[PDB]
Amino acid sequence: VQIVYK
Amino acid sequence: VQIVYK
Amino acid sequence: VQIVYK
Amino acid sequence: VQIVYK
Repeated sequence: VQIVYK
Repeated sequence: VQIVYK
Repeated sequence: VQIVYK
Repeated sequence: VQIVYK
């Protein structure tokens, strides 16, 4: 589970 | 579980 | 983002 | 981001 908001 | 807000 | 493992 | 392991 890898979640990136950018 | 890796979560990044940027 | 709703992730469920069961 | 809701993550549940069960």
